[PDB]
Amino acid sequence: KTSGLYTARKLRTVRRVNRWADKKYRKAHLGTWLKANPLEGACMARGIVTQKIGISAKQPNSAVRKAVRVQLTKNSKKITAFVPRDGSITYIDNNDEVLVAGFGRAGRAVGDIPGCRFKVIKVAGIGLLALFLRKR
Amino acid sequence: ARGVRKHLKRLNAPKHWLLDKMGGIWAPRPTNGPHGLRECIPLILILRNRLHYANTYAETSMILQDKNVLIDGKPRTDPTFPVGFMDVFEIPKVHKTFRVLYDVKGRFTLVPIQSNEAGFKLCRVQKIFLGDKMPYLSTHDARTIRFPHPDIKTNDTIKINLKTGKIDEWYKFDIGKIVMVTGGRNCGRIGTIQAIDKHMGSYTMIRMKDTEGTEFLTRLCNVFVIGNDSPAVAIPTTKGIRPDIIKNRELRLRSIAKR
Amino acid sequence: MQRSIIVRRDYLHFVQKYKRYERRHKHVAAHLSPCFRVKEGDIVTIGECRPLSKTIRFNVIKVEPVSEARFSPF
Amino acid sequence: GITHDKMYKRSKTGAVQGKWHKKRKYNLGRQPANTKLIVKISTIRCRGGNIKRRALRLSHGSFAWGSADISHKARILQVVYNSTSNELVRTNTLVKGCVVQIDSAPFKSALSNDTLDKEILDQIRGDHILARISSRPGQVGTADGYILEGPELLFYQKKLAPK
Amino acid sequence: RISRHRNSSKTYSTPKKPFTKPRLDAELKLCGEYGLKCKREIYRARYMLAKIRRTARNLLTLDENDIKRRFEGAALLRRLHMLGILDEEKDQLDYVLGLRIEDIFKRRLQSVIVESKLAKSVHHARNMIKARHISVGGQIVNIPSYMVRISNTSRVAIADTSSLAPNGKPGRTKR
RNA sequence: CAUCCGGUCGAUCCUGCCGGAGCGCGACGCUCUCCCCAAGGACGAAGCCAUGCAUGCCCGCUCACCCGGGACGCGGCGGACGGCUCAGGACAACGGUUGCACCCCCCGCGGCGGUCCCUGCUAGCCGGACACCGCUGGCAACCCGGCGCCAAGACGUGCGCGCACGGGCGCGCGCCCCGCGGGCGAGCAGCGUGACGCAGCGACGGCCCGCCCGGGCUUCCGGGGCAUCACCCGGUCGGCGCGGUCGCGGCGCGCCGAGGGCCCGACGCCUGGCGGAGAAUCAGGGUUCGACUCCGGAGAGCGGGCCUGCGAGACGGCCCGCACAUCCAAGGACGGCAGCAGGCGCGGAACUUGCCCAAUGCGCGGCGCGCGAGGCAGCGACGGGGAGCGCGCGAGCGAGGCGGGCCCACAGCCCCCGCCGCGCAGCCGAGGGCAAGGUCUGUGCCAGCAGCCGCGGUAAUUCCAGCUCGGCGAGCGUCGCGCGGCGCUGCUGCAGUUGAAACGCCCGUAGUUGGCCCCCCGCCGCCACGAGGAAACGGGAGCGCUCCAGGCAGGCCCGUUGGCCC
RNA sequence: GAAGGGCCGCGAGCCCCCGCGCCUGGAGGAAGGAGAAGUCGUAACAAGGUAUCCGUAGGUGAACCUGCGGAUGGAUCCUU
Repeated sequence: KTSGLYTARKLRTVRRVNRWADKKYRKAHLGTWLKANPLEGACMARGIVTQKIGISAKQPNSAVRKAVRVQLTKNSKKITAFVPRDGSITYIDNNDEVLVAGFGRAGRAVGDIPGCRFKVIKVAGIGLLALFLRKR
Repeated sequence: ARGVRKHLKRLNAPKHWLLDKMGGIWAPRPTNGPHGLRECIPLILILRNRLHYANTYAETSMILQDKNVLIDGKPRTDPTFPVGFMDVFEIPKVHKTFRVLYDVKGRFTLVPIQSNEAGFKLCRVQKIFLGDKMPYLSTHDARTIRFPHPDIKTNDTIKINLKTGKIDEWYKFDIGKIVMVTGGRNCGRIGTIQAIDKHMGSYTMIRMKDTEGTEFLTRLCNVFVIGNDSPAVAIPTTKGIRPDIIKNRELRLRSIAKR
Repeated sequence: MQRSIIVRRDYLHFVQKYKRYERRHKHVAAHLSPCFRVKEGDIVTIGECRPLSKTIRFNVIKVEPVSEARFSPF
Repeated sequence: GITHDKMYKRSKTGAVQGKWHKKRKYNLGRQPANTKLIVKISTIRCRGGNIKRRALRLSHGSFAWGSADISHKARILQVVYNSTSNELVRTNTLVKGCVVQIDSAPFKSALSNDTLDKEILDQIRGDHILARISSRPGQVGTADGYILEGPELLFYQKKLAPK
Repeated sequence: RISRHRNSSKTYSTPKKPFTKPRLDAELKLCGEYGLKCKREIYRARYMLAKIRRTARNLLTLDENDIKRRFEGAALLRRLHMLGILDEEKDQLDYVLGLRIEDIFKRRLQSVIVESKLAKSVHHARNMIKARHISVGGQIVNIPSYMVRISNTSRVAIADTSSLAPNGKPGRTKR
């Protein structure tokens, strides 16, 4: 490493250039992710579900995980979001407003749902969890 | 900002004033006058908040508009009037006479005086100006005096009679003068000068020895001659000896037990 | 320039995180009156003055000539 | 909208500066009042409300001869040698440092006087005593000057020389 | 608004690891012994002790009689001695280390009323303070965790209007 | 305020990430027994705005109504501060530190106050006249026309010490310098004497100088990324003379040179860039955020230009172009919520079209009005704080309810009373990490679960129920972000034989780094301690707001406090 | 001394022309990644049945094959 009393500039430059090498820093501070994310820095976003589809489970699990093809209103970007809980796809109908929020992996995919980056939270302005518990 | 700032926020007010964080978003702006905002206290603080004569501002205005207030022999009818170092605050209906001196905590404490003690205000020469073809001198309270004795030089002491608006006595600023400090870390402290260092260029630094033994160094302007070989004014009880932090705790702890 | 010189100022700036300094330089435009004689590489003293040009706010007071021919903090 | 702000200018390196504020009234400039010389003093309200006098057309001024200590009002006959623009000489504009021919008649009496030099006494007969204006008429509202004396005269005679 | 000017602060610190069972069991003992409704009350006193002991750690490193050591040591030991968290015999910065959540809990006043026999159980004592039946210097306190002081220990007593020849009617007797 | 643990294997030891575990700050779900405090349309929409309201006050002068109060008017002062937002701007703003012998300033406060001639003046004291108004009016509206009456502390004049007196203009030190001032570290000021000009202001005389505060510039240092930007600039860099300005300066203009800046990264480009004090997290060294509370900057749909001013290139001023509007009687007129409410658009998201100047300050007024500054309520699980859902075998509460006090600008709220008296839990989980079922059904790689490893293919510790039980608790779960974890950014403190990574070699300029060597100082850097520098905040002294989050209170009192540190 | 008129100054807007930064519609081409699995071989791993591999050149449905120079990370630490 550089070891001079007058080598502060070189050390600052190295950190600046080397810092972007870590993948998480590049995702967080490059700004490419902020443009790309269907939810642009938002915790979640509203959308209309064009198609109710089921995504086959990746191995070794076997299941038709239920998903919705939703067009987010803020960016007009269509996306796939998992409808969580047992048999709760029934509440979702196509042409219905929904709110889609992340799967907790920060844009990554969780478990055996291939290429699913988000989960529906509220359908027709009512939380999905409440409907499955029959609260509403 | 397009002009002068009439308002003043409570947080943006001097610390020697001692405002309370709450109670208002505003603190009184001292109207321009004898003393500068940084080094003056408005009368409203000395009337409704320290002697507590009035409850509110509206009350303070009535007892100020009535000619009862007396600063430096003048009737003074405005609440935010600036008051400053060695300014006699006389209240006649209450028959109490005081002069506004600094205190060893660095704030300004009203120092009670007699009728003989009142009537003279000590002043400091800042500059000698030759405008209008006559010699004039400069005092902190903005007092301007024509034709000074040529012996008076600079940073010297004046004592206005306050009856004819003329100087009564003059103390020459040199090593050996009891002096009180009107600004800085060392403030409200009476001690006598040990050295005055010129530092050709700017900022003359004078070092001064307190009675007990504390030696403290501050700027020339921060000094204010109070007398020659004698205080020449009532010294606040503490005579600016200045407490150590532990002695200050013990003063508070002894006081609490007595109450 | 005409009766004017640029004085190179060399100083060390301390970056806090790395316990190290950086050699750093600033160039000051000064007025060299015809009385003193200045050749490049010579120490000069520059004193502040009323702005005398867009860039010249300093006037040379003294010249300490050096030998016929590094980073020197003055 | 004439301004004396430095924001509009480039940096010492030639880099375009970015504009942070809109034009300020304190940073203002005024259209130059080139003072014509006839062959009116306008009042303008400045900052602080101070009124500076701007001479637009001014016929005569208090010129002076220092070595002989005689100073009289004289008429400004004509303007020669501007030193900045030849255009100003032929438009007879009045600026400081502007050589001018004052009428010799107020100073005519000194012709009898002697020992106050010899070259300056020759000018007294002609009606053309050379004189540089000493006051900015745009700012001070007056065109008071001083007769050229000694080497300055010789330089300004050589400049004015018929060539 | 000068409401913005008012400072507010969290008074407790949570555990770094949520499910350390040895600690979770040890805490349950404190809650049952001291009648504390929630673990937050256990954490608030842990925070108070932490700061108090962090200050005495810093103070102990400072050289003895270091002016600030003298000034800040007194205000620590003396304010703890008044509170009674420390018994007054020790009176030196070395023994502030060694205090426990129980020492703070001991002065809570829920404990002080049980200690002097006024209240049979901590659970009864909490119920008593919330019905305005306990007093310190004849102050009707509604606060179970009053944090009573050494001098005010003697004054703690049944309230003037609750049990000793008072109205003694509103409530069960009135029916 | 020095901590790890689950996951590649058949096992193992690593590298290395993935995932947890903590703490904030906001959204969402479900749920909130009461009180105290408190954030609240910032988040690539500085998008657009209906309506209401946010700057008045004053009496110098007073021959409509009413009395001593005057309305209307004219006049004065203020409306440049405040409130709001963060668009623009990257040697700029902004911070710390200098200067103005290069400067402008209202008020207030303290000084000082002589005002030329000469004609004509009235100096117990001058005009003529405007608005309101009386009349007579057009115009859809907006807007205002004439004719007369008639006041000011308004307007214009104006006598007044030829030591009269504004600006500016001459001549007024040097003998190598520095060693006194009216003064200065500094040749600065003032004056004399020439000449110019008649500047003030005088009809209830006051210019002027000072100090203050608030500027304007200014010195040094600090002041984002990107080299897939390496050369750049052309009033650009200097000189000189003028002009302009409050002044300084390429600030402008001629003229005259050819500079000036840069691998110590210039210039270009870009930003979901206001900066600081600070905020989050937190052994240490750091990382991240700097909307917003105070300070400094900037702006009022977007550009320009001005006027009034002591101060504004002002937008609750004006004018113009642009962009989008509004009303029309068709000719015209008239906008400007990044004030406080309220709507619309947008978004995951963010309150009442309340009440009031009583406080706190500011404006005007000396005996009180005005203020969407503010204060007060309303809404409010941003949050922070303190109590509940029993105790004990007997008593009781507080949540309420209802009157009274008290409080409050007015209510109410808290609190104090009498009088009755109605306690009530959620949200995630029980294979491991990670605390808590080897329970019983349903279902059979389905449905679903599961951050991660993994569960479910007929005896499922993982799903769906019931049952118990854990964890936190009036909150809990979820999603996004920052910090810690993370020594996975490494200055401290990483790694490069094989895990990812020594350039194929050699010369080489900047850059960085340099053997030993002189005891004594000159300049460095260095280090120690000084002054001098806003509070808030943070740390901290004292103080029982019932405790508490707090707040600077309080008690017959250090000069009772409100220290001190940063 | 009003309306006006001229010359300059400051300077909006428009109109061309130019540079820059962004953001997008594309017939058609060409990738890459994921689903559970299809079709064709079997290239690599055991000397994987031609030891692999590297640089470079050419040729083929496809893995790949072949020349030329390396390397051992090879199947050889070994033989006048």
